[PDB]
Amino acid sequence: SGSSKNCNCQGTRHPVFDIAPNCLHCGKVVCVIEGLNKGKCGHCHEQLISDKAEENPELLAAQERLDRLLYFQDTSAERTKIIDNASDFDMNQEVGLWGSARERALALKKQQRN
Amino acid sequence: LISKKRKLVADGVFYAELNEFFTRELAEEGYSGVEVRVTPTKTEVIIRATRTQDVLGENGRRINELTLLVQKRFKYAPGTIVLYAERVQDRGLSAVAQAESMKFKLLNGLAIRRAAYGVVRYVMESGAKGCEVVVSGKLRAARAKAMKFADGFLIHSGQPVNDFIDTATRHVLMRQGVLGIKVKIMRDPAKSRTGPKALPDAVTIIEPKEEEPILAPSVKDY
Amino acid sequence: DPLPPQVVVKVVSDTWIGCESTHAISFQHLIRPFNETLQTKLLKLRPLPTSALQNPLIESIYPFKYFNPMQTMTFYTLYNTNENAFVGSPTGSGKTIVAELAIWHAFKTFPGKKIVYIAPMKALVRERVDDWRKKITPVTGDKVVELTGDSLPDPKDVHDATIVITTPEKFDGISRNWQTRKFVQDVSLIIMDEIHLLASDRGPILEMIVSRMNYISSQTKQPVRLLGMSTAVSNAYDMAGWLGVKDHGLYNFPSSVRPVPLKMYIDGFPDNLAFCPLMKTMNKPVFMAIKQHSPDKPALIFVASRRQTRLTALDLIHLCGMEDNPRRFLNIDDEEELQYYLSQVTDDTLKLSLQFGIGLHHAGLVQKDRSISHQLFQKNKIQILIATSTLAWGVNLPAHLVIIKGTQFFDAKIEGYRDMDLTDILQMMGRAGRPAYDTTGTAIVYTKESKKMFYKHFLNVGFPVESSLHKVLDDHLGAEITSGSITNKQEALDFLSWTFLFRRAHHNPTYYGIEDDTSTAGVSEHLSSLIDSTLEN
Amino acid sequence: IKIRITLTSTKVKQLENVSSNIVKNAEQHNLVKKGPVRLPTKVLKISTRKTPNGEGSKTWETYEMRIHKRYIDLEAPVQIVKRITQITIEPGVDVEVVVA
Amino acid sequence: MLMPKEDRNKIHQYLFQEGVVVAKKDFNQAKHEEIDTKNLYVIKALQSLTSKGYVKTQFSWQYYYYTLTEEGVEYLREYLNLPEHIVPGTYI
RNA sequence: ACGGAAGGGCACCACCAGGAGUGGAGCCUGCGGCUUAAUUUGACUCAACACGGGGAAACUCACCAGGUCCAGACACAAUAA
RNA sequence: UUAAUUGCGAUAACGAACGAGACCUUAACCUACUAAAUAGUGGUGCUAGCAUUUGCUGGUUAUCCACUUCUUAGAGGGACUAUCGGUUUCAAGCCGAUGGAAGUUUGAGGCAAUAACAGGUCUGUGAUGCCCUUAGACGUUCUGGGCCGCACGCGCGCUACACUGACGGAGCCAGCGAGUCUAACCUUGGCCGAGAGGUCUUGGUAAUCUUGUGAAACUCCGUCGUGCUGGGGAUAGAGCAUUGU
Ligand SMILES: [Zn+2]
Ligand SMILES: [Zn+2]
Repeated sequence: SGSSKNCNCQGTRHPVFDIAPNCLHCGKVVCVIEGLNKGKCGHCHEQLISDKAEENPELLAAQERLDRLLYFQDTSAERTKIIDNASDFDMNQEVGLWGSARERALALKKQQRN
Repeated sequence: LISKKRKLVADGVFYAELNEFFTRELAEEGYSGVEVRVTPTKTEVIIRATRTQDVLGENGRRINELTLLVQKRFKYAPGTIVLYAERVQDRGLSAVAQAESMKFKLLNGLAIRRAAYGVVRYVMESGAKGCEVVVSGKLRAARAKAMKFADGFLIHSGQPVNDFIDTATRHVLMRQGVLGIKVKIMRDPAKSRTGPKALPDAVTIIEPKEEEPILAPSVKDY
Repeated sequence: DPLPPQVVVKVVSDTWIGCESTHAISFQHLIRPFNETLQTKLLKLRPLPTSALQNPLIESIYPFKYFNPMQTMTFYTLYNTNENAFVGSPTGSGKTIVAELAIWHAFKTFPGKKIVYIAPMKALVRERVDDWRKKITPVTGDKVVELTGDSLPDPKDVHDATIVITTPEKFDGISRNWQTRKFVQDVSLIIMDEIHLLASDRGPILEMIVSRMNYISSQTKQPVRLLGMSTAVSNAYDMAGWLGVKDHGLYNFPSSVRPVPLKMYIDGFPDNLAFCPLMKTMNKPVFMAIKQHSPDKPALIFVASRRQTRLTALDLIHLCGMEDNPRRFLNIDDEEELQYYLSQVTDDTLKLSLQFGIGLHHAGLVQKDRSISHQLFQKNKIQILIATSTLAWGVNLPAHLVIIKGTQFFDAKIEGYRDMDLTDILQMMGRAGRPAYDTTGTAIVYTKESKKMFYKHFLNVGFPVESSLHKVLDDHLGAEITSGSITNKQEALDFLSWTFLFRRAHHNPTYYGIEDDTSTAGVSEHLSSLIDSTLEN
Repeated sequence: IKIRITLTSTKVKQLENVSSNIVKNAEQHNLVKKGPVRLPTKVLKISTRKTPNGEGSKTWETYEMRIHKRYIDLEAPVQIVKRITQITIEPGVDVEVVVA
Repeated sequence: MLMPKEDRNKIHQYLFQEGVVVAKKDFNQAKHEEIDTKNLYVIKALQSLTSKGYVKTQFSWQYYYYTLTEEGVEYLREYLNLPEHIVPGTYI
């Protein structure tokens, strides 16, 4: 957009620019506002967006656990649970299976067979 | 895009609806007025009563439905209104709460003088400067007649009346007619905790400090 | 996570019907310090691997090409900017790599400086030098000189030193002479680890140092860069509000997200045995837990006290007899090497314990014996690393299982046993998990049921860092003021105005003893009373 | 930025408290501003016959409300603005914020 | 009321998920809030149903607030033919 | 409490010295009366009569001559896919 | 004596309480505090006319600077009948002069005790006991009338009966208040029409647009002339428009 407003928030108060999140020369994080207003890096004025075996083996191997690391924090809701030895863990998905007792009517039926 | 001259009266109109709404819904719990607190991105309404648990309901079922009930008609976005419940203090010194005792005590068959005498003793026992109970209607006779019960002293004219005296009016509906109940409570000015500490027509003179004459010059140095 | 409308406290009669007594409690005093700031992880996927640093000398070392995402919002913010930032990473998640950001921050702008590292314990001091003496000096030409209570090097070496590691107690003495110590003139950046220990014994010493640079930075009109390493800190706003850090640059993640996952188990134990009988009930579960949770992988146990170090080995070895391999997990197939290794063992418990694959460690042994119990673990000769809670600060033991052997530690001040604080066990949880060796880590928190419900609520969450300097306030008040800085009592109020206690006293009046008024004005005279109470003493 | 905030509450006593803190925060933020411009207080009058029926001497009563408007102009980056809106919240006082 | 029952169905199920409904005392405005049919059918569909202790009414400035009962919602459940303990109006 | 008893006090909803008037004419408006199907009705000394905030073409409307609708919830019994 | 059992006093009473007063709102003073392009002023720039000799009258928002006298305020002070002189057991007080922004409870209101009316209202109320009606219902709704109907009696008012006027031109001044969002409110300005009014945009949710609401009585010039006249516009006829089905 050509705006001269250098938003140096580094994504603190704005979402990051998904296409170009960070600078490759000085590591500054470019937010969404910092993205469209200028295609050049704010700090070092380096180009921000250019106009498996081939890649470096560590780089594609690097991002594997970043996806896991984001997965860890995304799926951290159940990671905070405590196992303990006094929890029911009721074997129930979300309900008592419609509150009806006929699936265990075979238990005494088996006892009848016994 | 609403005129401020209309926006502000709207709040008074808005405040007027809840007061009637709650006093017709939570009266049996001893409804003691409402407070409206607006905040950016969410507005909160505080409800005060004695039987807050009955106001709350089991797991706040009544509180949850009251919010939604206010939510649907008052046309707010979801999550913008939250209703709280808290115990009203100084239950003796509360005109709206105390007047409901008349409404309860009259409906069960209790006599008039004893019921009014019970309240005036109760309010005075709660550290009140004065009380006033007025009952009007058809009282055990065809002719209407109004009794008045008072204790202590009260003021009747001027701004301090609007500050130290709170008035409550309740209509009692019996099978013979409608009875009117009026309660006036004179709170202690010293325990006001806000504004005036005493009536404007009273003056306090500090006691002089007595010191004997020196009768001889003396000099004190460093 | 969803804020409740209120908090309801219910009381019911167990025998009578309808005897209900309940109260609803609201909360409106939600203030900005009363808020976990935290930071969510956002997509900055592409890192700056090694080559994006523009220094061949640095790129010639640190063969790490993987650039840590766990420093994403940090990255190069501290590399170029000259503003304070708070970076907290538990376990081995940047103790080495982040500690070198001081060289990258400003050392290239002005080289040949004496930027000082500060370590809260001498155990941290030894490792901060041994590893980095062959990593920084051979390439950067910068020598590392130790400044502790046991080492007193020549001042010329200290002045010409570049990497200086000093304990806060020893750093206080140098800072006690800050007016005339010509050595301390080149401080541009200070790097610290284990910040959250303000509540510890060295915390008042640690806290008073940080406040000293604040006046130095303010009076001299140039900033003194500060960097602190710690664990997840609940009161991050006061952490930001007192350290003078800016918005750009910050690092605080919860214990849920780590490079290695951690699994916590809670075990309550009865409230009848005072301290003596409550090891016999729980020692047997400890043995099976090692077999249950660490089949063929290293474990680690931490006894309560010195005597518990011995008794644990006595029973565990005894219980080890009733199973297949008496010398279980000895990992020494060569008998000739076994006798050579057992030759160096000196006496007592270590003599008859090392054969069982169980290691013992306590502060009653020869210095080389402690290394022997750890050198074998480096080769995974012995799995059990039974020790006392002092080792939770020292060498990074690559263990997987960490069992909290009991709770409550004896205090001579109260002539009794007082419970653990949530600053040691939180760090104790960091020992579990072996980097690049196993996927996840496990730990158990053997304790009483009475504190079980409490800990289950807060072990994952934790508590804010507090300050307890007003127990030894007389000693460390004269650290900066006895030089003749302030002569009037009016400025004494401003003296603590830049301290962490001033931040927390208004925020937490109840913790600091204030019970009359919760307003900021009410704290003022109480703070003045603390100022007053010192001078008559 | 030239951010603008206005106060249109009905009770003066809290209004001064809201204005007093806002102005003292700004000066210790060291921000350029213009002082609180106190707009004239508009009085809303409603005259009505006292009696509900038509009987009796013709007596009229005039109820009133007072409306007081204070607005203060500020100029500062966005970071200071957001926390200002987050603080100084008082009952019966509504504050609207506008930029440029 | 002589009119098709599918209108009863949606308004009754609408009363089910939240449990609270309001309706103006304005006969023949032909529009009710967030309900496709008109008021007179909606408004009179409840005090024909308040009778057997099912739902409540509040006059309160002729605005006709309505709230249901614990047995009333269960009574409404067989009308909707859904499993028990599935979705209450004040469910946790 | 009352008095078709006597003192003393006050008051431009009493007078005094005056000013402006009204009452005299046209018109507006309200009430009574007449009339009508209805000319809806309350108030009749101060303390009713440009008062019911009542300056009504439809609504308001309460009256008259007419035409529709049922909003009788609910229960019981009845007809009955 | 006071507006006031407002207060003096002679006293078998002293000391008090409610009502009055006190109190609250508003109008008067501040070249004092804090201020303020939505309020002004002065100066500085551009710019028009007259005089030109240094000026006067204007206009101008990015042409800038300063202040708060007038303007809006928030916090305060100020009057308590002040001082003096008269009259009074020389007490409450009253009168005159001086000063004062204010000296008739500073002017005006809000509230306003014990008690009484068999005062008015069920036609304000989803306030109401009882009675009455409840399905060709006195309920509700649609059409058309009436509430305005006139030989009359009264009550509050608007016009006026003329030169202190009537009429035509010009002079040209206020305050209280209000105004549109899912609508069509208050309207400037341009054009058309005598007028009513119509038309297109404009500004305004309002100290910033209507609005300086250029209101009227009034001031100055002219016409009329003591003639129920150019006073007064009742009762009427025709025509042109507005609102609303
Ligand atoms: Zn940004
Ligand atoms: Zn860059």
